[PDB]
Amino acid sequence: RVQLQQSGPGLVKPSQSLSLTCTVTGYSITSDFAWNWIRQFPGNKLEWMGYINYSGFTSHNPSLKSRISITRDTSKNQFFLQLNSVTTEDTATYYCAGLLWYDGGAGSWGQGTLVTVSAAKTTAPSVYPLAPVCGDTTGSSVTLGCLVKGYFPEPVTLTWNSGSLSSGVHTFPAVLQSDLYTLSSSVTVTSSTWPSQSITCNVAHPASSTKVDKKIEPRGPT
Amino acid sequence: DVVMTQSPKTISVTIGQPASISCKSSQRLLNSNGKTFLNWLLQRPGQSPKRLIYLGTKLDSGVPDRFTGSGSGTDFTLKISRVEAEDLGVYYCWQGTHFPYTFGGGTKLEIKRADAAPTVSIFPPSSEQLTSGGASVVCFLNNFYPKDINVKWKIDGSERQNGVLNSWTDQDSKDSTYSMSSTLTLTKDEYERHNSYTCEATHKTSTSPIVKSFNRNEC
Repeated sequence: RVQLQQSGPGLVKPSQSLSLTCTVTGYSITSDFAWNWIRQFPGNKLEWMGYINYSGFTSHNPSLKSRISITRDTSKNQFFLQLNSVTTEDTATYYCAGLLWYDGGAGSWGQGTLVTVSAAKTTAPSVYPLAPVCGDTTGSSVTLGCLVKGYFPEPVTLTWNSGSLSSGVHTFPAVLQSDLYTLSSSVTVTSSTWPSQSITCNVAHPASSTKVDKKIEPRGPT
Repeated sequence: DVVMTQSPKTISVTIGQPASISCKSSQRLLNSNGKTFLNWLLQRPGQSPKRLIYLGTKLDSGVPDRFTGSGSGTDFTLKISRVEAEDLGVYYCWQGTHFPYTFGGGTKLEIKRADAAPTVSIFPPSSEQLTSGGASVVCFLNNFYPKDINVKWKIDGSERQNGVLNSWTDQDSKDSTYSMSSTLTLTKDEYERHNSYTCEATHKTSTSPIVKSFNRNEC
């Protein structure tokens, strides 16, 4: 039905501004809805930031006092968030959400966009293959992996065989150390299918425009 | 501002059993037109919050009717008639009656299931990383229940704790298990200094740690 999608720079320097766009499809932004911005802190606490409704009237949380501007472009069916004077306390996942003005119904939220407030530099990751040791390949199933190391900021996307391999996958939350993240992912398959059917880790880091497609090679002759 | 208090903080429930959670607001949420702007939302792991209940008692658009909202004034309750594994996640209440609009702190629904030992897997550093001069040893502890687990690393039989970084998944709806990754990071020169590397997992399904090891420069 109505669908919302957030876009905007995912890394902002301290004391500058975050600027986000929500693009609405399947409904006109000049009808029926309040178009909200909501953010979720790393703790998982949610905070209501503000709205602009279908006639252009706005409201925002006094918690943000003076820093927030919410606007729209009806010709593009988009509404926007600007938040100035940011600090690391504004690092959060930012969501756009439409709720019907009349009754608060039909809540529809975008996928959410992470925004990191930091002076640290953008760094592309190294993607390392995790190939199983010989002794652990004689079972009925085998586990392979991928180590994504030393990137900034979040996030990266990781798929297996371009997303055609999705059962038996575990992708772990990234860990931050010294302004770089490391993430890993495991995939488990029937051992007799490997290495006859190859397995490739597909990693993308949109912040550095970098992609790595790493085929996992067995230890031993290849 | 209105404070929304949810209880309990966490709930663990067997599939097919019912679930009830509550939200208490510091102010009445009825408005001057008879409407109560009280919503319930579910956030599944890795997803954005999604609608369940609105107007205090009404099923939101498209939601399974296993969810029931009741209450009025300041005391509200969300009920799930029979819990399914895909119902796991964090449940939030939200009020839109008093400015500024506020959310409850959330209630995490966990699925109770049969105990399960981890599948443990250990991985040496890759050739490519070693040319970098850094060396990460990775151990996965996959699909175990319950969630509490301990990982111990040894190097040439001796426990090692510096350089270890751990990461846990949320509960998995497909099988109600947990998984964990542990990574031991060394300089290439220290890694190239020793021979055996060992990942030890301690979980309630066993009295004996699950142990996985390898020798450097052996397949």
